[PDB]
Amino acid sequence: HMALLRGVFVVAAKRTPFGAYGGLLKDFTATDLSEFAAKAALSAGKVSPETVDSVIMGNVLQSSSDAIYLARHVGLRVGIPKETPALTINRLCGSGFQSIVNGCQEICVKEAEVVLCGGTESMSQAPYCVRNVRFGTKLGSDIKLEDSLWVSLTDQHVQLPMAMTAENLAVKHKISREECDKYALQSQQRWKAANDAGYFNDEMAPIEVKKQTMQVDEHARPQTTLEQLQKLPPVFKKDGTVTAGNASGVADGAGAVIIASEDAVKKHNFTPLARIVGYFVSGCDPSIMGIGPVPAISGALKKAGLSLKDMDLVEVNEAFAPQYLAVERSLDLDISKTNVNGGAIALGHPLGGSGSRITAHLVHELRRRGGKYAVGSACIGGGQGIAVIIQST
Amino acid sequence: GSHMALLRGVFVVAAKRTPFGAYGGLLKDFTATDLSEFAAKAALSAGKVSPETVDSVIMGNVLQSSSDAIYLARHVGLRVGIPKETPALTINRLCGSGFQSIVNGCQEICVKEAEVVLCGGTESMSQAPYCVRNVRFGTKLGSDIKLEDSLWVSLTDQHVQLPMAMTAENLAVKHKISREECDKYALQSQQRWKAANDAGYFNDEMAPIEVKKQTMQVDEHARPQTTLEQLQKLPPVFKKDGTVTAGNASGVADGAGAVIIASEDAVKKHNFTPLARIVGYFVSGCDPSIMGIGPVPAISGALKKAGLSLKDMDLVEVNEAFAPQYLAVERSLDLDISKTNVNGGAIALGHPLGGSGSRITAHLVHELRRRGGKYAVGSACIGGGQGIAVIIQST
Ligand SMILES: CC(C)(COP(=O)(O)OP(=O)(O)OC[C@H]1O[C@@H](n2cnc3c(N)ncnc32)[C@H](O)[C@@H]1OP(=O)(O)O)[C@@H](O)C(=O)NCCC(=O)NCCS
Ligand SMILES: CC(C)(COP(=O)(O)OP(=O)(O)OC[C@H]1O[C@@H](n2cnc3c(N)ncnc32)[C@H](O)[C@@H]1OP(=O)(O)O)[C@@H](O)C(=O)NCCC(=O)NCCS
Repeated sequence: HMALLRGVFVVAAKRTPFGAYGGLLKDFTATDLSEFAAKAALSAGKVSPETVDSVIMGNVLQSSSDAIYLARHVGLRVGIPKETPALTINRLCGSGFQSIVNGCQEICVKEAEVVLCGGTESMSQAPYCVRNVRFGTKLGSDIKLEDSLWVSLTDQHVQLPMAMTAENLAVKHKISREECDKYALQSQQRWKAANDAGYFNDEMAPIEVKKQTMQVDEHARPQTTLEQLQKLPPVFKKDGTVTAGNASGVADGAGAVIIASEDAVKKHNFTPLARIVGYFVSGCDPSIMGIGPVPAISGALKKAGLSLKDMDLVEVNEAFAPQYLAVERSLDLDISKTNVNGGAIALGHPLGGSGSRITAHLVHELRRRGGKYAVGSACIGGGQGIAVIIQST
Repeated sequence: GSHMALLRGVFVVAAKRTPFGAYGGLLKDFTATDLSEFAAKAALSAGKVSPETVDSVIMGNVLQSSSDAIYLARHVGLRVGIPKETPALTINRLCGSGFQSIVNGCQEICVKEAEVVLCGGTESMSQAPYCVRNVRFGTKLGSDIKLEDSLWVSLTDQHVQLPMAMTAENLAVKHKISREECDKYALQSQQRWKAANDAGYFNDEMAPIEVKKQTMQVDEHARPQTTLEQLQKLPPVFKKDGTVTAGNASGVADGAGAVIIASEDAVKKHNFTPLARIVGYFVSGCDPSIMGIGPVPAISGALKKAGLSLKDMDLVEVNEAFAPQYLAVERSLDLDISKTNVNGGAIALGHPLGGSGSRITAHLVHELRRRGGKYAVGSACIGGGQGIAVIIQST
């Protein structure tokens, strides 16, 4: 058991609607999206920007001309003082959780009292890259306009597409194509029900788009049927389980979670929505990277002195239906408490943004349900997992 | 109060850095991942640190410059034999990144989430791609689509619309630093690099790399035949009558470093040989328009936390992003020039964005020990308006 050195409280948690690839948010940079979530979080928590001592943003694939400045530009844009530092981190799909981890660490070593911890991705803006042309070409060479997004979805250390790591898990854990499609349908249904009941209202940071207000996830396909899913072809493997219907969507979006020490909550009269009770990051076999949430969630629980049975809500990012199902079977997760309002298959997976959304959703949904504990997690390309546990306040 | 010690003792048990390659030079075919791997392997070997003891891998890298870049820290960890269970994080605090990975490592150690951390920094600027934007979803007849130079556009801070060099010209104006004073500093960096290199002062830190076969173990960008008269003839690159030229700005370069840090408990458990102890560090924001001043609040804050003063520093390093930028820092803190950037810096050997902080730390670790000194502080300005500083103590 290892408790955080200091109490750390979530005092605001907001996330943008998620846009489809080439959809309604395609002309916003990852920096813009992060800005929108951060502004909404500051406003929802009534957190003065002046109070923020550190800015940390998760972002995976640099996708704008100003990308290397992301965290700093977000901080300055939302009125946080110029003296406040700003860090951009990349733990791939875990990035939106990892910014919160880094924030907790800075608070716990007394280097910060209030941290803006976001995650963002614009996958629509991922550039094509022309490599190896600065210093001359050779007649007859095959120069590519390389799709930075598509090539980033293969782990070159094991030469596997992400989807093929998920197929590896389907084989290993005896998960059928049909089971994957049924899970995919359930994510669409659960997203639809949640959306229509208002369960995304508190977390949602609406964005004005070219003028209309976007406040609904664009990728979701609430008219999906099992029959439709059954007809889709496997995309990556003959007779494979992974289709365009049961993989997470490519998407654009961001979130922002503001965390504060107990001292800061008292000093500034913040309203805590949750407490961060623990977290854990683990490496795992890159060839089955999708299993990361298993050691991540187990380790986090162990450090917190809790068990799975104590979790009222579990979130496992829906990178691929078979990937999620392998995690579910390995931990014996209770499906009535896991991804209760849908996930990335329905609303997409903006790489750096998903951890922030999942955390924001857990914070508000845990409170709505009157529950005590929740844990959010994601697998990470390259072979890692991350998990963050919250407790209601 | 202002004083603050690290929660746990954190020791440097290895510190290595690659030779730095020129833009389009000897290391141009190595990815930032490859370069980091070479530094990390060398550090593991020099510290006799078994890869199995490493609990976390943290790498600074600024501009993604290879098709595998988003995986960089993880690939480095796996390539050097660190267990698959060990996590891996890539961070970007721009030019401060190579210091920042060490800061993150210190934090993880101090909250007992790690005992031994591989903290590196790397950049391949030679590999920065051209980017084609806005063509996924159709084009419009008559639009002006660019093969955008990702490196060049990244050297302008779009929040204030200033090239990095122009923020340095802002400092030259503000602090009354002349073109001639800048060129004299630049000459001194070349001279100091040359003397250090020839005396063997980079030997302990150096992680040689086999290139196309020869062993590269000397910084490629350095121009030891530089004279003041040569520098005087160069034109200002960014501003009419400006101070900044190609001769007194840091070079574009490729290179990496690796610093392995360990808790006191790990040093004792594994019988590591500490080279230094991390005493303190600090990161501050500052005005983006004069981002080059970042080392001033960063160094001041770190010293304040550590209960030390500038007079206690046997060595000071301020990354030489631009001569006028460095000189504005020197004048603001009244640095002792006989103890500051003593063996040259980025004007001579170049500035691989993510790699410089790792090299500076590594150099301080070995040079402090060589001098028999007690304390050193390394620092860098950070595009966007930040600064970072790390203070070490000899063991
Ligand atoms: C699988 C993948 C390649 C598909 O991308 P895509 O082809 O642009 O996806 P689309 O939305 O265009 O769907 C393609 C087809 O499936 C159909 N389809 C998808 N979902 C459907 C649904 N729920 N119901 C009915 N049809 C559906 C689409 O309508 C389309 O058919 P059509 O062109 O005949 O109309 C992409 O989503 C992917 O790789 N996602 C995972 C990203 C990832 O790896 N992230 C990191 C995780 S670690
Ligand atoms: C200044 C800068 C644009 C110059 O790029 P560059 O012109 O390709 O650099 P070079 O090495 O080719 O030097 C250009 C010219 O100056 C000359 N030069 C440079 N240093 C010289 C020296 N020490 N003595 C004599 N000539 C020198 C070169 O010989 C060359 O002349 P040439 O055209 O006759 O061959 C580039 O180095 C830069 O932008 N550096 C800073 C990058 C940065 O901002 N990093 C982040 C810091 S915050």
